[PDB]
Amino acid sequence: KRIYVSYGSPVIDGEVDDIWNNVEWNIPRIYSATTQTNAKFKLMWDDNALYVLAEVYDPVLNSANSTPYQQDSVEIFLDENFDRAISYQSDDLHYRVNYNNFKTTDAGDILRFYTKTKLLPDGYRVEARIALSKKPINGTIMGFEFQVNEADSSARRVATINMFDNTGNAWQNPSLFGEIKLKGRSDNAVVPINP
Ligand SMILES: OC[C@H]1O[C@@H](O[C@@H]2[C@H](O)[C@@H](O)[C@H](O[C@H]3[C@H](O)[C@@H](O)[C@H](O)O[C@@H]3CO)O[C@@H]2CO)[C@H](O)[C@@H](O)[C@@H]1O
Ligand SMILES: [Ca+2]
Ligand SMILES: [Ca+2]
Ligand SMILES: [Ca+2]
Repeated sequence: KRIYVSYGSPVIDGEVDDIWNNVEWNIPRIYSATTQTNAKFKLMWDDNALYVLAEVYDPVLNSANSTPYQQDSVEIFLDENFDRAISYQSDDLHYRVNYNNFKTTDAGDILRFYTKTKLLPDGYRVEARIALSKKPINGTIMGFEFQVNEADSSARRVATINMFDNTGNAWQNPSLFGEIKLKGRSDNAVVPINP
């Protein structure tokens, strides 16, 4: 399916900007197994970047396993050109950040990825920025996926939550991503002061 992404430019600090309250939560509902972990995320875009705000409810946080996706973490996938290829092209991105703000890339330049996390009672928040290589405009469509990895006290992933892919293959197959469509940038972006 498709998420419509509003235009805006948040501050990366792990805190919920005022402007994020003007955008809607996406609730990923594709669970690998039953768990009391759940998550939500908001998206926003500006001329230079896509922004993700994710909150995860997860009573046990673990990142003792040295394999990244075996820690409590979120993963963001982007098919920037909207090629929808079946394997990863040089513009396809797959990033991961754990609840301590440790970042990994499975695909794409990690210098494009900038994140903050915050520990919450019973969970964590991730606020992320991905620098875009193509100037986005109203109507731009990209492929996108969001995933949560749940780990437990044994230091292993026990479940995943996905927005769009129910097959376990987004890490190999961009055609499995959903779509985001960018809207809402005023054309006349010329703004006199007015105190
Ligand atoms: O027969 C089942 C076998 O599964 C193997 O595992 C792999 C592989 O080792 C991992 O690299 C891969 O990891 C990806 C996550 O599944 C995915 O959700 C995320 O987007 O991307 C991760 C980064 O690659 O996971 C699969 C497990 O599903 C086992 O290692 C074998 O022993 C098993 O037989
Ligand atoms: Ca913020
Ligand atoms: Ca692509
Ligand atoms: Ca956990």
